Amino acid sequence: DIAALVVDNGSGMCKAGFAGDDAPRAVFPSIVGRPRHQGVMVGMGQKDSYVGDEAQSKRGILTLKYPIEHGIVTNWDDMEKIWHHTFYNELRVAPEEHPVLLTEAPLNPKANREKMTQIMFETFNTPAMYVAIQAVLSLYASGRTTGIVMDSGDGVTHTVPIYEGYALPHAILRLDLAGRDLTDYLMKILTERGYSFTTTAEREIVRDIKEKLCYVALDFEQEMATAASSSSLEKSYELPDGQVITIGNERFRCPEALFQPSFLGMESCGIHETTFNSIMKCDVDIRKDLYANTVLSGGTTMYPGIADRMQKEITALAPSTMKIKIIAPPERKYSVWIGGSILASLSTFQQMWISKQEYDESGPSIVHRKCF
Amino acid sequence: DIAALVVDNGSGMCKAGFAGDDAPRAVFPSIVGRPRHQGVMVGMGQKDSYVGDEAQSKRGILTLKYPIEHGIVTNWDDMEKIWHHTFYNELRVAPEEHPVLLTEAPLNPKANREKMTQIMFETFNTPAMYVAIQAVLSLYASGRTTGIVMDSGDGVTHTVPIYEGYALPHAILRLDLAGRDLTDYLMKILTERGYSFTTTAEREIVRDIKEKLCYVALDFEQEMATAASSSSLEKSYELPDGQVITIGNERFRCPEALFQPSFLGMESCGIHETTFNSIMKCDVDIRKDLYANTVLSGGTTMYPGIADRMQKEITALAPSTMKIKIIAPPERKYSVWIGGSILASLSTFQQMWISKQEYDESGPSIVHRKCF
Amino acid sequence: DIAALVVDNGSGMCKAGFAGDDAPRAVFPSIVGRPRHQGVMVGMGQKDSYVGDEAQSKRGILTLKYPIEHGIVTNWDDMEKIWHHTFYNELRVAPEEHPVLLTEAPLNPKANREKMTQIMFETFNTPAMYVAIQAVLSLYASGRTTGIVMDSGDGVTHTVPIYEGYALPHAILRLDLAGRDLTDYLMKILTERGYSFTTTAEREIVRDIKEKLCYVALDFEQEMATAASSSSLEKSYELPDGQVITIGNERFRCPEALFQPSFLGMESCGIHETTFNSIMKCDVDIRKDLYANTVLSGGTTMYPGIADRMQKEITALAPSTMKIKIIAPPERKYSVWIGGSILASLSTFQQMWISKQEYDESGPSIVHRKCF
Amino acid sequence: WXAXCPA
Amino acid sequence: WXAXCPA
Amino acid sequence: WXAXCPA
Amino acid sequence: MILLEVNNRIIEETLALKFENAAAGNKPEAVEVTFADFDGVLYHISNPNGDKTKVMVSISLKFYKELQAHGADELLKRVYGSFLVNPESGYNVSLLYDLENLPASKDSIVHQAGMLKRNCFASVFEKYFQFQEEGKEGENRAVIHYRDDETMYVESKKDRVTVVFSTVFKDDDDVVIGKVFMQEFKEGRRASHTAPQVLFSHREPPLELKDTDAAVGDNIGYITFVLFPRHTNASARDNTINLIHTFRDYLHYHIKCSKAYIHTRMRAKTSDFLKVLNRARPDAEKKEMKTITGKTFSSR
Ligand SMILES: Nc1ncnc2c1ncn2[C@@H]1O[C@H](COP(=O)(O)OP(=O)(O)O)[C@@H](O)[C@H]1O
Ligand SMILES: Nc1ncnc2c1ncn2[C@@H]1O[C@H](COP(=O)(O)OP(=O)(O)O)[C@@H](O)[C@H]1O
Ligand SMILES: Nc1ncnc2c1ncn2[C@@H]1O[C@H](COP(=O)(O)OP(=O)(O)O)[C@@H](O)[C@H]1O
Ligand SMILES: [Mg+2]
Ligand SMILES: [Mg+2]
Ligand SMILES: [Mg+2]
Repeated sequence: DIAALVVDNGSGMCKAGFAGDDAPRAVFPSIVGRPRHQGVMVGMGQKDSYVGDEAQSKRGILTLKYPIEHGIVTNWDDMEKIWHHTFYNELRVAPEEHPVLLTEAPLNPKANREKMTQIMFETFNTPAMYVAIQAVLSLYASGRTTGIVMDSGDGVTHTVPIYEGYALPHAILRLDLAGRDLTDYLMKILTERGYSFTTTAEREIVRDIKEKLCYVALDFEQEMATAASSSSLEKSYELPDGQVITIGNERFRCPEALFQPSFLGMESCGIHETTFNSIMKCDVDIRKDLYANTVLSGGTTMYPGIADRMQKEITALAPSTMKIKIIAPPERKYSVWIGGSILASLSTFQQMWISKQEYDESGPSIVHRKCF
Repeated sequence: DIAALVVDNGSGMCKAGFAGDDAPRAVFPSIVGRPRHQGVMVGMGQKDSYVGDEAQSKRGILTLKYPIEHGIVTNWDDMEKIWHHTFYNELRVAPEEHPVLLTEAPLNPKANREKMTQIMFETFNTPAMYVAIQAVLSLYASGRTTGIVMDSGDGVTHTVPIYEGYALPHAILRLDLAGRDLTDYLMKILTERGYSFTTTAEREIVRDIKEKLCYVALDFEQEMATAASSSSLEKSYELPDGQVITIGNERFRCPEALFQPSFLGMESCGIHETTFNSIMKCDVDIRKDLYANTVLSGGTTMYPGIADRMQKEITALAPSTMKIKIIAPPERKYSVWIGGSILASLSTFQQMWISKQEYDESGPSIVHRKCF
Repeated sequence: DIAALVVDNGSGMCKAGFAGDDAPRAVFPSIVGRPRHQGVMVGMGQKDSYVGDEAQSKRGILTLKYPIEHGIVTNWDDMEKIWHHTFYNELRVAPEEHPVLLTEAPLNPKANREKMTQIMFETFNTPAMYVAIQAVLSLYASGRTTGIVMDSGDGVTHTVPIYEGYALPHAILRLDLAGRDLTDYLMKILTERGYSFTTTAEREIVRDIKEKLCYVALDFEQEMATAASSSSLEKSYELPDGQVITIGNERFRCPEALFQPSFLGMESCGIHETTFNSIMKCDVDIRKDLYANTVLSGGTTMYPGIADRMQKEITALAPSTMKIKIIAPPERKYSVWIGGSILASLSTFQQMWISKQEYDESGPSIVHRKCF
Repeated sequence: WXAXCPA
Repeated sequence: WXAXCPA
Repeated sequence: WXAXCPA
Repeated sequence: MILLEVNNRIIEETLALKFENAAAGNKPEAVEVTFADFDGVLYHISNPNGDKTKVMVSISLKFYKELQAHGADELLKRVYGSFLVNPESGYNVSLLYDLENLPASKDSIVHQAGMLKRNCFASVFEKYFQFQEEGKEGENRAVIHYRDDETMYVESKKDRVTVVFSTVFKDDDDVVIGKVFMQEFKEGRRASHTAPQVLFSHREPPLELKDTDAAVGDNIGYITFVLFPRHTNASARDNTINLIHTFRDYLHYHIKCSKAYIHTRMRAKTSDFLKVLNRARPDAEKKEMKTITGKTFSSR
């Protein structure tokens, strides 16, 4: 009927809900788990593949695979499983009664969104759908019309400046650097202390450590000198078997990769230089407004002390006269979903859906012209 | 015998040679590479930086930077190394034994040529030097005394009308739109297929792809429809690791940006309108002589079928009673240098150098009084 | 010039010698024996700890303990005993007069090399030492400065790619899977035939059976179907007490675990896929040079027909135009040591020591500054 | 991805 | 450049 | 090791 | 250290030691410490007439006359309060700390006592900053003889403050390297979007020095800073004064570190040439293995 579904099915965590709400109804990690041991106990609830929280709980005897990586969908069967579990189990609502509004990172292979449309119209049989750039929605959520937004999800980072509603499509920048790579770097640097997490089941433990102890340093060299001459920066985390580990210097060497990709052997610049360059790509007269309306977004920007570091870096790069204001909302994990909800609930948006008849008339490729 | 050196020293490709020849002695990309890792093997080639073809060969472990950007030198510590490698490694000749003939795009910061003169005199101690405009040398190489040159250099495009040897410095036009911008545009539009090129070593591969497969369309919409309706326009290229990519529609979308800067988010007009406007800037009584002597140049005008597109566009723009004749020699890639090897070899030119004592008397600002 | 002791001392077997030779002077299993029964015959002389070959010969009444497990020193007293036996009994040289070049696998805990330096400086009073990475020495021994070393020791496997000397530290793949895991797996699968080796003295018998009879099958399923349909692969080995056992299918089932650790209940990929991943993590411009310079080492790569298996497996994962060369020299087992003697005999290496004086003022924290 | 990066 | 465009 | 694996 | 600092270390050390000895309640000991600074400045910390309870810090400068002009002591008075007393015979400025009337927080007065020379300079310099802030054109323009053969011509206008350094180095090597270090000084304005207009000249003196006695000649270089009201406001004039004050000394410092920099590259190239020579020594057939000390091996 109405209240189209909003499914921010980005990398790392799928967040689905109804339009007109202020919070996603069901958020869960988008992983597919398959058992890697033979079953011996018959009639004990043996299923072939777990998805979401079911896989997270029983991850001891499962191999976990993310169907998304860096923003592109690599295994479409697992993605179909994820969408099915989202619709029927985590929401208990048929897909052929509501439109759906997915999301996509900018500068993405067109085959991705084409297959998204084909799946949404031929497997789940939705009456309509739409695809939006996650940055534009995150800007919707903040209730602004001007500003640059630097989203950073599980596997993709991207900056999209928008002035007075006109997004500059030539200044949109992308950088494949996000949670996934930080969790790999942490798994690597933890071996320095002596902790070895190798299997995909322990990657979740390392991710829980990263999203509980890590923090962005306001001055990397000074924090490194401090953590090397004291023990006031060490924190102890307890593995789920009783073992307790203590991480010190590592806590801020993991997120620092965001500002120095040279750690990961990447040539690209940090996220601060990425945002500054994205701003400088735009016309002169607007470079002021963006300076005062930098809007962080994505889970990877939930590190304590990232707003201050970004502000310091930018105000050290930008001219001294201009003002720098980092609009880091209290919550920004669901900001993309909040913006998607606000967009779907708009009354002027009902003329922009991709209708079933339109897909049956023009095939999947219509998504290239109906959606921006 | 002793003869002046002619150093093109473009924005993307440095070409140097001796005056009085018909081909540049040394041609190499004007890049500087520095390693981004740490050697571990004792005594194996530990040196600060590679320059020229050596950097291209070892581009896997280096970060490449271009000293000249948009026809402007933006890193002098690297331009000095470029000229040093040209003198002592490529030409293998002492710098203080021959006059030098440098080239510069028109409408350029005076500080650029002032620093050029200061470097050529204080550092390398050349007994004489000269900084001529590139389009004038291109016209000299063409072998005529009237016409409009359209030097679509790799780093910069510019048109300079000349009549009876009288350059019109109020009709010169410059457009910062050339090979490097097309390379970046190809990198940006290749992601639609799914190929992701980010690092500089990959930008070199993208340039090698552009320089080989791209071509300009005689009629854009027709070619787009043809490429969409039939898979008979796709080409295959093998990256230097065994991978094979197939590019179709993209082939004629990269060079099409030259005629439609709106793709690159620029307010400017295509090179056809630039040439037409530079012609209409002249007084009427000579315009015909320009219409029949339009000359191309630069490595960015080597795309197949660019003469036809330019002639069609100009014929559509200009009146229907003027004979348009796009003079496009099959050797244009070196015309800017060829004319140099002519100009430095003339006998009526040996009194137009900038002698060392003239500089010692009047400071580096003498380049504005001597060089036009 | 100065004579510097080179002590590989990897897991499994300690191989020590002098720098400048072509083979280690003394190679003995790194085990420590302890009597597990009462002494009743007084007057014959007794010892409370046997080390090396003596502990091997008397293994019938000892509890063999390895001081190193998975490349990490886990019992430092037995490690000091091993080093003392190496210095004063095998080489019969005073350690307080010669430098020492020890080896460590990559991605080990820093406390390991720290305590190693502390032991070598405060117990034996060596005037200088150096802790090198094993694969780098293995590449030295092969006489080339480019390639990916695939070192599979007795307790750890790891690959290191190096290009022109600049090792890429962000693509070093480690994998805790080596000869000891294969020996335990052989002990497990030997029960199904009917033989039971369960004590640590018989693990040596199983290791001898492995390194004398086991080999790698080029096509696993074909060899399984063959040895399961005809008795033409069975081999008979005589235990040290006259019993003879016959092993068939097991012969190639033990080393096959290297190419699919799902047998050991591990999730990580095989060694071939590990090497291929390590290669694919490097930049695109060097992969072609790595494919043709794959180097094997360690005594676990001495299985008959493992070079052909690795070639056949990598060729299936690499593009059909890359040439795959598996450079496996017949002296692969000692390669890590041979590269060491090459290194410690160089002239500039005297400037890379850790002088005893430099340690006396800075403690064990100097190894992280002087040795990568 | 297909060329460059994995995805 | 110094003002306008990068170079 | 201390966490993960034995060593 | 890249940028030279403005606070003197000996003054701070001596005064902090005296204040720690006085605050603990120990009896005061004698003090007589004479030393120097950059630009030929001479410091003298002593006691007035053997009075071991008072410490007098005197300073002799090179801009002797410009500081005696009316209004050139506003900043000195404002910052030093009652510590400012009559100059000691032979010196130019003099502070006097009574070791029995020292206020609490002895760190601030010592931090302001180590910057005595910087404050004497900023006092004779903020005159023109004010002449420009108050919106008056044609205010007094002078020549501070901050050294003995070099000058700093200051001029204040309605909308700017022009500072022209007439500078010359003593040694020939320093002159030859300083020509380069001053030619390449206009290439610094590419490092910041807001840097004062810098002009370099050694062909002829600027048109500001044609009515004044600033040092001119054919061996002198002229460096003109044009400080605009965004570098001389009441919030960013401290940094501007520090930089204009230590500019010449900073250039001299880095000229003298350029040589210790070049020496490393020369050692590297010397070793690279030794490696080319080494191809002439025929490789031995057998070498005797020695020890770390160099004695015979004593074993196989
Ligand atoms: N508070 C946090 N601290 C550190 N990392 C976080 C935090 N919250 C989320 N992340 C990481 O950032 C990534 C992106 O988070 P999320 O908002 O779910 O975007 P996505 O849906 O694209 O994963 C996640 O993979 C997560 O591991
Ligand atoms: N045949 C070709 N087709 C298309 N582009 C080309 C061709 N040859 C060269 N180019 C591009 O044009 C540029 C060569 O221009 P060049 O004559 O070297 O001027 P510059 O000296 O300014 O680089 C390079 O950037 C190259 O990528
Ligand atoms: N020639 C061989 N054929 C088959 N297996 C071998 C051979 N040589 C050694 N091995 C096995 O490889 C294992 C580990 O190799 P090793 O060289 O001992 O590692 P490390 O170099 O760390 O000591 C040994 O336990 C041994 O049984
Ligand atoms: Mg997101
Ligand atoms: Mg050119
Ligand atoms: Mg080994």
